[PDB]
Amino acid sequence: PRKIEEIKDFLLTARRKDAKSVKIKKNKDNVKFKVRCSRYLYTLVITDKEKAEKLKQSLPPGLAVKELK
Amino acid sequence: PGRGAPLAKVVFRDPYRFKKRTELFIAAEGIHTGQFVYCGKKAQLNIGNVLPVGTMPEGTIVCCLEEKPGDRGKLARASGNYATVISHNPETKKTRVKLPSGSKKVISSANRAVVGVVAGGGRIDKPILKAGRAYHKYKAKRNCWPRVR
Amino acid sequence: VQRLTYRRRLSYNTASNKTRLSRTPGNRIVYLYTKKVGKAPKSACGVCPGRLRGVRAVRPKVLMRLSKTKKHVSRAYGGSMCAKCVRDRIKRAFLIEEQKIVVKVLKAQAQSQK
Amino acid sequence: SSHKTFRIKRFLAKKQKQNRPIPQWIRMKTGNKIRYNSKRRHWRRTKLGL
Amino acid sequence: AKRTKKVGIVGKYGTRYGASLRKMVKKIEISQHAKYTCSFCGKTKMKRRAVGIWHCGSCMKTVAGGAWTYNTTSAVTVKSAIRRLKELKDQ
RNA sequence: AGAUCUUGGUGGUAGUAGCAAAUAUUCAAACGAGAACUUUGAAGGCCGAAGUGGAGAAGGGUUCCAUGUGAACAGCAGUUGAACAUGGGUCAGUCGGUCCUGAGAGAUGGGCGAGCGCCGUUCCGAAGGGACGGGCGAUGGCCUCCGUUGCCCUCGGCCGAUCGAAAGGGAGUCGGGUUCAGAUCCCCGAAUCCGGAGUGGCGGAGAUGGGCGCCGCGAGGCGUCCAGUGCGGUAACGCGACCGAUCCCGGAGAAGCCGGCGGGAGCCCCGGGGAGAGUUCUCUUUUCUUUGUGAAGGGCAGGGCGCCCUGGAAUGGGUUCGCCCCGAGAGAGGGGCCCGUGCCUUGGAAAGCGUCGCGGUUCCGGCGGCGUCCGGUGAGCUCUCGCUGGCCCUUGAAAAUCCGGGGGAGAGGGUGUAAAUCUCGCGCCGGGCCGUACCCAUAUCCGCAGCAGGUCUCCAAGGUGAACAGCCUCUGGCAUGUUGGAACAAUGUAGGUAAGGGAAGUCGGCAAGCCGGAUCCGUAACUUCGGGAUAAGGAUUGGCUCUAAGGGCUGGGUCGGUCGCGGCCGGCGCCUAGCAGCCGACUUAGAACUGGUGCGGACCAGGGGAAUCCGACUGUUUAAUUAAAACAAAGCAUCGCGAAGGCCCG
RNA sequence: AAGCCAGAGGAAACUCUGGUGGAGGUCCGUAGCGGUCCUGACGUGCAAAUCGGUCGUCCGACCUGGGUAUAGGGGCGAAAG
Ligand SMILES: [Mg+2]
Ligand SMILES: [Mg+2]
Ligand SMILES: [Mg+2]
Ligand SMILES: [Mg+2]
Ligand SMILES: [Mg+2]
Ligand SMILES: [Mg+2]
Ligand SMILES: [Mg+2]
Ligand SMILES: [Mg+2]
Ligand SMILES: [Mg+2]
Ligand SMILES: [Mg+2]
Ligand SMILES: [Mg+2]
Ligand SMILES: [Mg+2]
Ligand SMILES: [Mg+2]
Ligand SMILES: [Mg+2]
Ligand SMILES: [Mg+2]
Ligand SMILES: [Mg+2]
Ligand SMILES: [Mg+2]
Ligand SMILES: [Mg+2]
Ligand SMILES: [Mg+2]
Ligand SMILES: [Mg+2]
Ligand SMILES: [Mg+2]
Ligand SMILES: [Mg+2]
Ligand SMILES: [Mg+2]
Ligand SMILES: [Mg+2]
Ligand SMILES: [Mg+2]
Ligand SMILES: [Mg+2]
Ligand SMILES: [Mg+2]
Ligand SMILES: [Mg+2]
Ligand SMILES: [Mg+2]
Ligand SMILES: [Mg+2]
Ligand SMILES: [Mg+2]
Ligand SMILES: [Mg+2]
Ligand SMILES: [Mg+2]
Ligand SMILES: [Mg+2]
Ligand SMILES: [Mg+2]
Ligand SMILES: [Mg+2]
Ligand SMILES: [Mg+2]
Ligand SMILES: [Mg+2]
Ligand SMILES: [Mg+2]
Ligand SMILES: [Mg+2]
Ligand SMILES: [Mg+2]
Ligand SMILES: [Zn+2]
Ligand SMILES: [Zn+2]
Repeated sequence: PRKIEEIKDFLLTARRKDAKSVKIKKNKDNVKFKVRCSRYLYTLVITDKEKAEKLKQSLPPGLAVKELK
Repeated sequence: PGRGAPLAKVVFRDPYRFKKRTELFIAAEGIHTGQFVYCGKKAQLNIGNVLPVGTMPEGTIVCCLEEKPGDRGKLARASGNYATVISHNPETKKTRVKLPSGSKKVISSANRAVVGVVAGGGRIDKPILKAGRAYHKYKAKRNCWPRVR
Repeated sequence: VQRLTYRRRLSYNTASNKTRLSRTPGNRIVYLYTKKVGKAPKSACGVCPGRLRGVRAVRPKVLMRLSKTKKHVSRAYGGSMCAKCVRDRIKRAFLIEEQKIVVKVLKAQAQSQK
Repeated sequence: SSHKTFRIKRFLAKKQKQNRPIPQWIRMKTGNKIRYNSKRRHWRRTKLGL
Repeated sequence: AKRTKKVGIVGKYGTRYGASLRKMVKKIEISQHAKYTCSFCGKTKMKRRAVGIWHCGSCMKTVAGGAWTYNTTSAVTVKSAIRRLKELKDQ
């Protein structure tokens, strides 16, 4: 697994050809966006909620957007 | 293992191709790592040098003597032992030497030898004191030690 | 307390059968079979006993999948010889060539007389 | 043992296959003279050749 | 305090092997386990590694010496004789 | 009629010997024709972590699992079975084999031999069949240009086939779930190694800057010329790549035994907070159970360094449990590197677990709520890592395999949105063959057998205690070892006690008994001066209540002269015989009180002395009647031998 | 045991005392290995050599698995045919 630090890297990681799906996990303290690529699972951790929602609407289409709750 | 004499790993240069040649000389006492040894007819009289007996003086003593002119060392190889160059005759190219047993041997003047005494000192001075020490001594050599009368 | 079993069919405490204790997310203790401890290179001088610095100490076949930088030092003989003996060899080379020059000049000035 | 070679495993497989009773309809054949499998082997009574 | 009157290093052998044999092996063991002054680096770190092999801890110099002493009197006289014969041979 | 005749059968013995090694069973119920033995529940016990527990190697070969039967077998029985019968079950790139070599085995050449053959393993061989390099060509063909192929030149000693380890070397898989029986193999989820990519998969690097003429208000554009096989740090060395062949050098693989310390983990222990149980005759905020985070990345602690820079030390200093270290560069200050199995983070809570509930899919990886917390300890035990020593007439593998360096033969482009090249990031494809069930032993192996024998390992809790001792207990397991019941004769086998005497017994103190731990004293002759020696001999030992001693962490300010009831400098003061607070193990010594003088209360646990003989000692020996004074041994002495040799095989 | 520290006494040579250290085919004693005595048990045995207690040794000439080598007038033997 790999941990993506900022938001732009997660965006162009999700826009990759081998990105199978993304899973959104809502924890008590943060929200984790996990994109399943060919080799690694890339996790982006968002501490607040408004930015997580903005990322939710800014995810690219044509990709599974599975919610884990 | 099995011998009391230390061995000297000595590296030479190959004269005909780009390579390093490693030898396993019998260490004459006094030689040390990082020392230059010289082997040949024109080598000087120093401890560890190898040079023919015919080029050596009438009282020098030697370490790893050749029995025949051209084989490697064969005589005075055991630790603490040495041979002595007694006499020469330039005609017939012969040199008389004294062996560790005290016998006198006439060899060719082209036989090479190491100057000095072989290291390993008076190893037989120390009493073994223990059947176990004798067992460990001969375990590294061969199956001969516990000797039934 | 919980007692452990080997997870493979090698049942002897050999050098290749070394384990360490691990607590799984299932809250149990298991053996994890460790890898052998690697060694850093020794200096090609063969004199000073310390092992080289700046080189990752791994098993020999692991070096095949390491990058070049992880296996050497940015210096002449880097990753093969130590810095101290490299300096000694530089000085020794220069000084011996200087001595050759000196003896050449000495014989050239000595041959002036028949 | 658990570690075994393919040839040993095949030998044991054949022994397992041929260690079984005779079919019931054999005794109904004309001039059978066979009552039971006299070559039956038990793993604890008699041991295999290997 | 002084722990033994006379046995010294061969007190490890107990009452065994005979007093004369223990006395004979005593000086050899003392010389065997003694640390000699290295003639290359000057430090007192030259000690025996195996029989006939003497290694210095500091300068990492290995020397071929005697079995129980760093050098034997035989070898010392031999070295002096070889030097004398070399200087007699050349002129 | 005989041959201790051969083969087969049958008696008495005789319903006899016997079914007695390792403490132990009891009650109720179910199934069933039938219960001392099966199953379930309750109770009482045992193994007591060096196990009667949990898993393997060899060996076995289906004994494994489910169902059914009650013929024979399980030396009583059986409703049970390792029996019988019918079915089922062993899933791998990353667990092994496979590969490497070891001790060794063994072809070829050669030699011998009547001969099958056997000697030999580098020796009496023309023993390299390979190579990115260059040339000569066939254009085979997307004839640009690189891939084919034949020959020549150059280079090329594993100098020897081959086999040899399921414990040696050897890249890389972990967590959860799942079956009647399989899982590191299946499913789910996270990775990872090796190999391949010719038509080049995507990026990034190489690598894209200066000079001069001009245009242009400046900025910036045009032309030309010249560079450009990366960069930083004094250094140790660092950064994401970082052209490069034959050849050469080096490293890793790759190293004994023992000691003493230190770091880390797991377990153990203590104080709380939860959740569920247990006791409650009285007491007990109590007793018990439980209270996770894999590999692989990133970051940070921590450990180590015989690594670097400044500097130059005697009034020598630093420093360890011990050591040891220093003008060949101490102490001090500042850095660098390695390991990082510890912590945090991605994995990750969605899983797991504990509880409390709710639906049903005859048999749901069902659904939901809550929780999975905070600390402290240590000569503790076990692994592991590291440091530093000791011992050796003992110096404790090899090879596959992988890597670094030296050198610079060559290759690449003419300033292009460029080339050769890339050990950097991501992406694409593949990993074949064989083994895999189970037992691993007082019942799955060998001993004719379910035989008190034998058979190689791993893990390892609480109390007592020096302790992996013995004794008791928890987890786990079992049913007393191929039968039960009733009695309690002799004789036995095993274990105890015995007044008075104390070896009078006997070949002989055989056997048994005495002593025994720890603390404090005190110890002879003799001696090879090391020992003898726990010599001998004596005293004490419980419980309870105290008293002393042996440590670790922080903070010690004289103050608003002021504003980042708080901070920068300073007029602003003397813990300097060290204080104040907090926390913490065990251990030792002393005292009082006290019990019917009993206290190493069980367990554990030397009888001693004076001599003679032999062997010096430690060691070894007649497996199955001799363990010895026999053998060995160090020490001593003698003999042969300088290799065309001594001794020995053939 | 060596090595080391401190104190003290000595003109020196050195000596004495207290610590430290942890050697040894060292001692007691588990496991292991062995097999002394009871001339115990058993002796149509559990066993074609076992069992109980008591014992020897237990850092080394130690114990042990697997792989190898030596084959019958031959091997191998710390030696008892
Ligand atoms: Mg003898
Ligand atoms: Mg292996
Ligand atoms: Mg962890
Ligand atoms: Mg059997
Ligand atoms: Mg008849
Ligand atoms: Mg009867
Ligand atoms: Mg009976
Ligand atoms: Mg018990
Ligand atoms: Mg077991
Ligand atoms: Mg079964
Ligand atoms: Mg029966
Ligand atoms: Mg059957
Ligand atoms: Mg060749
Ligand atoms: Mg092979
Ligand atoms: Mg299973
Ligand atoms: Mg975690
Ligand atoms: Mg310093
Ligand atoms: Mg949960
Ligand atoms: Mg299995
Ligand atoms: Mg048995
Ligand atoms: Mg048989
Ligand atoms: Mg039984
Ligand atoms: Mg009983
Ligand atoms: Mg019974
Ligand atoms: Mg009496
Ligand atoms: Mg009496
Ligand atoms: Mg009498
Ligand atoms: Mg009488
Ligand atoms: Mg007795
Ligand atoms: Mg006595
Ligand atoms: Mg009292
Ligand atoms: Mg004796
Ligand atoms: Mg004697
Ligand atoms: Mg024996
Ligand atoms: Mg006997
Ligand atoms: Mg006997
Ligand atoms: Mg004598
Ligand atoms: Mg001993
Ligand atoms: Mg003993
Ligand atoms: Mg008897
Ligand atoms: Mg006889
Ligand atoms: Zn060096
Ligand atoms: Zn030196």
